[PDB]
Amino acid sequence: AKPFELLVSFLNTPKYGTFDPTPVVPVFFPFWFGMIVGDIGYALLFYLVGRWLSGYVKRNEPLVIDLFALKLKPQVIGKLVHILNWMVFWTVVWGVIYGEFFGTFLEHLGVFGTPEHPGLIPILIHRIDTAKTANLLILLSVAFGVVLVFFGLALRAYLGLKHRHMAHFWEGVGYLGGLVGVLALAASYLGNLQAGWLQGLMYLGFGVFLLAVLMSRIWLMIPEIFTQAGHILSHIRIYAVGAAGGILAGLLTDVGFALAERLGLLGVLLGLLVAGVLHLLILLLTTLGHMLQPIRLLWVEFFTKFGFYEENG
Amino acid sequence: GGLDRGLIAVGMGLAVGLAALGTGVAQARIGAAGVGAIAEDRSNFGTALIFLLLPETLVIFGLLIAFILNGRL
Amino acid sequence: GGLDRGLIAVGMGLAVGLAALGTGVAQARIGAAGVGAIAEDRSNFGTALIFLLLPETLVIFGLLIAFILNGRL
Amino acid sequence: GGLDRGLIAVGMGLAVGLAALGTGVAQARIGAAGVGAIAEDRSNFGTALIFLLLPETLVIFGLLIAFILNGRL
Amino acid sequence: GGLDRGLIAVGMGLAVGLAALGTGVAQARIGAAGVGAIAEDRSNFGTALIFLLLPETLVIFGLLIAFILNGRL
Amino acid sequence: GGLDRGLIAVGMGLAVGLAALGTGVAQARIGAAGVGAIAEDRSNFGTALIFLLLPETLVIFGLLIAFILNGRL
Amino acid sequence: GGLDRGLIAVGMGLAVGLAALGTGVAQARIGAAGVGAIAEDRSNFGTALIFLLLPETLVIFGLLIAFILNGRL
Amino acid sequence: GLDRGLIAVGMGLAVGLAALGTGVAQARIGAAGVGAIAEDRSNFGTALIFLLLPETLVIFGLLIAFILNGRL
Amino acid sequence: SGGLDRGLIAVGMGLAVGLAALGTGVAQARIGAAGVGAIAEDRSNFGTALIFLLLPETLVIFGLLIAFILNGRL
Amino acid sequence: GGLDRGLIAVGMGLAVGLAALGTGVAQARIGAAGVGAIAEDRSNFGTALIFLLLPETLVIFGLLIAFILNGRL
Amino acid sequence: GGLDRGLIAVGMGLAVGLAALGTGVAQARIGAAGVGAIAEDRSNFGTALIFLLLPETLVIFGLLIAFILNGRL
Amino acid sequence: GGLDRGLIAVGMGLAVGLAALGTGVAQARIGAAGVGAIAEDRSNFGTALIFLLLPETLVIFGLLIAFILNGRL
Amino acid sequence: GGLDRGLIAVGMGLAVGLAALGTGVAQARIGAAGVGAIAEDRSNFGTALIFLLLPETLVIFGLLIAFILNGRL
Repeated sequence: AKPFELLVSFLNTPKYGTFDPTPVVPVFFPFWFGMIVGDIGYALLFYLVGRWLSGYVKRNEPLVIDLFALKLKPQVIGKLVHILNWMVFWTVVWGVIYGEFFGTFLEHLGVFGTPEHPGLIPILIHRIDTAKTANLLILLSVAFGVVLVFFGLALRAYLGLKHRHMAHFWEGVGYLGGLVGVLALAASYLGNLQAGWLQGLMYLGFGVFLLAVLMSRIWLMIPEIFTQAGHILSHIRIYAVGAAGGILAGLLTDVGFALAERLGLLGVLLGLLVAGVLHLLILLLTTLGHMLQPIRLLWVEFFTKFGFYEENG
Repeated sequence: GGLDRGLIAVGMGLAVGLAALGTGVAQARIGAAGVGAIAEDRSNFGTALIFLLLPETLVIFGLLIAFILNGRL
Repeated sequence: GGLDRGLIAVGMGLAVGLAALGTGVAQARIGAAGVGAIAEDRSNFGTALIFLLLPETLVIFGLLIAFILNGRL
Repeated sequence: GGLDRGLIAVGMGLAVGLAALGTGVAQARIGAAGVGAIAEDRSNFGTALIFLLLPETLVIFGLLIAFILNGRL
Repeated sequence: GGLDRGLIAVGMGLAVGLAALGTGVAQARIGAAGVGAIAEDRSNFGTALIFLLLPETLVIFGLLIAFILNGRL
Repeated sequence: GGLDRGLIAVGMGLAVGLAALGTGVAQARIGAAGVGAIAEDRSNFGTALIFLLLPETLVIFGLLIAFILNGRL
Repeated sequence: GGLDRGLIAVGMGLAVGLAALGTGVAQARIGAAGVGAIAEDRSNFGTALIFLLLPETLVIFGLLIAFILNGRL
Repeated sequence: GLDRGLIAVGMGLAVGLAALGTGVAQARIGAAGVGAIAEDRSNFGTALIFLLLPETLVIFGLLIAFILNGRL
Repeated sequence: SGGLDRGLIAVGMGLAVGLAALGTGVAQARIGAAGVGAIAEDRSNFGTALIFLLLPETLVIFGLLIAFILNGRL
Repeated sequence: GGLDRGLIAVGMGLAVGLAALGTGVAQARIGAAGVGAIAEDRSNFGTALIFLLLPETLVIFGLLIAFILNGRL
Repeated sequence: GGLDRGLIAVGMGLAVGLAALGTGVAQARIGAAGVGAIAEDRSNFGTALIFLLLPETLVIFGLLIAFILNGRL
Repeated sequence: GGLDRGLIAVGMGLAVGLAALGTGVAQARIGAAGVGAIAEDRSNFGTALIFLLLPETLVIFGLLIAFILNGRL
Repeated sequence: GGLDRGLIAVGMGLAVGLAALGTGVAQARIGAAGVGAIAEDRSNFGTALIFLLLPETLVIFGLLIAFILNGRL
């Protein structure tokens, strides 16, 4: 579980007292990376790439590069292989709890059942019924975002409890008060519109927010609650990225099917090759941003509150 | 009926697009100065990061109004 | 009679979008000046922050007009 | 005919929106100059802030027009 | 009875907003020169402020045509 | 017929607003040059004002167009 | 029959507005050059005036087209 | 009657865009020329023809507007 | 009735995605222009520039998100 | 009957207007370079004039397509 | 009968106008440096000239598509 | 229901064209510095290439929305 | 039915027009860099050409969507 600290190390180092930073990234980052990347065909390609790097890790072989001046290969490749073949598990399990990826020409070839293809067991999600399923998973994603911010505020509160400059712990519980207040306000406006138990929630949130103000006249504290509000919302991109990738794969599959149905006596031979090369060329640029997004999300969202600023220890 | 749906969709699209455009217009010059500052200001990359990530609240608020009127759908 | 609702919605969208674009245009110059200054102006960091955060009020104005004529809805 | 008030809604939306556009494009260059001026102008911070806050008259006029139009509604 | 009202309102708002945008564009360059001038030209503060206040005659025209359209409204 | 008065009203609004920002962008660079020129141009401010009042031709022409049309209504 | 008239009038307004905008830009750049040119251009004052004066012909063309459209009305 | 207003706004838009393009050209042309004049007093005669060149665009625009009015 | 609604929401989502694309393109323009200018000595900082180039990618995301939800409405 | 006439006319009008705008944008840079060259390129005057002349070929297409569309009427 | 012809006409006009605008923007930037290049690069004149001829590839598409939907009419 | 087909077609066209404009704006500032760098940077040619390669995905996104709306025929 | 194909023609024309605009905007400063380069970079002429041909691939997407929408027609 230890070697995941490579990403944490070269920024997070700080002036001691902090406890949390290391175990959080292996339990979160590969999960959401896999949720983003639902293509099993891409996942097996990445597994083969890990196999390719395993052929170099056995020897010393720093292997250099002409362009990017990479030299620091020898032993960090081992832990990089460890993290990638840890995350391939999450992406392959996400690819099977998600919709199918390749070959499933559901018009004629239903590899796994559906109401449009009677027979074997139906698929759970297809992203044609996006009216309901997308709404539910969006609620799931924003729930994950808000609970992550909750855990961050909780650990900030725990730090404030031990350290006797606990005046900042008071503003820390003020953060949670503002969050529960705006949650009550959202449930009032675009929620189910009831206000029975919501009235107590808004009462307690607003009250504890004013008591947080009562600690001291912090001018910087009153605008930043808006930034905190956007922070839980920023997590929503994780569905849109994977939906874009899924629609890309689906439209490539439909194009291949259309080519292989009409000119099928010859269209299959060219179609398989063109589908493969198109998928690979799309992959080679889109996957960089795909993998860069969630680690940026985790950094800017989680570390920004407690451990980022202490001048690197 | 369906005309109202299309019109409020136009409202959503205009709001989100123009909010994104304003945020990008800010971010372009902010990061253009910031990355040039990085080369010798290696210490100041933290301030550069927060300056660059600050103006995202604009598109946040645009998304907020889009989604509340999408609730009013 | 619901046809006016889409009109007021597109009004929401255009108003907030133009407001966001204008404040982004402002912040583009302001923060770029600030990050350039911030090397020597490490003491004046708080001044840079208040200068860049000043134009944000336009989003507030757009939000309030959108909210009031949405409560009209 | 309820369609009348949607048009006044979009009209006040346009008015407030490009009023915000005007105040943003006004404030951008003057504040970019002022923030750089601060390095010696720590005495002149009062002048810098009053030049920066001067353009807001345009959007207060715009919101006045929007308010009287809403009152006409 | 209501059809004319909305068109009058949207024309009024468009006109006053465009006037506001024009004054913003002018005041951008005017203040960009003036703020840089003032730092030693604090003696010329009087002429700087009157030059900055000069372009407002066109939004005066915009608000007067807004008033006459409101009177017709 | 009243809606046609709305059409001619919005035509007036477009005319006066476009003339307004045309005049603003006209005055912008000229005034920016003049304000910087002031310090040496203490004798030349008389002709600086003269050249600065040239752009007002556009707004007076636009307003007389609006005036003759609102006479026509 | 008035549906024709409003369209013609808004055509005139659009034409004069774009003419004013273009002449505003054209006057702007040459005036910005000339004002800075003045300090040594004490002799070249007459040439500066005619150079600044010449772009108004576009405004003249816009005026004549608007007036002949009004005569058609 | 709608055709008359539509052709009117069309010709107004045409001449407006033509005027705008000529203004954009003439701005930089005059900006170069006037700055040149400081030594180019002898060269003024060659300078003025460059200023006179963009007029053809609004000439085309106005003749198109005239033929549209003749169709009216 | 269904003809108007579907086409109108389609053109709305097209507006949204197009404007978002324009904004992120404008951002990425100057960001990468500065990056390739700095890359001469930034052979060590090439990856550092890369993360700056990928930050404006977020602007597309909300656009096609709302496009997807409007398509799901269709 | 009247529907097609105005539509074809506004289409050809916007076509020729956009073409004129594009060639004006071209000439703005072209002549600015050429005149500055002329100060020593008095010999190369004829060589400069061809670059002024060549952008007109695009509005040749605009006038051609306008005449063709007129013949379609 | 008329709606189709008018709509395809305005489509043709819009397409060709935007093509002319794009090629003008391209030609401005290339020829501005090209003219200054030619004066010393008189030998490189033919080499520099082809870059001016390069942007025409898009307006030839813009005219051929206009031809093809005119044939579709 | 023929209106739906035309509206979704113009939506596809708008999305594709706007995405193309954005990625062209990006590629301009990329390659403008890339080509100038490539004189010294003959070794760094591959490094220059990927910077042009990145913004192309905007075309892919526009083509995606165009093709799904195409399938909605 | 005719209005439908007119609408799809408008969409096609808008798509290709914006695509041409984008590729022209890119090719503008790309060629501007290339012609400056070619003076000493006569050897690097092919490297300039491969750079310039890349944005030309941008407009073919609008070309193909226009072709497939014509096939729909």
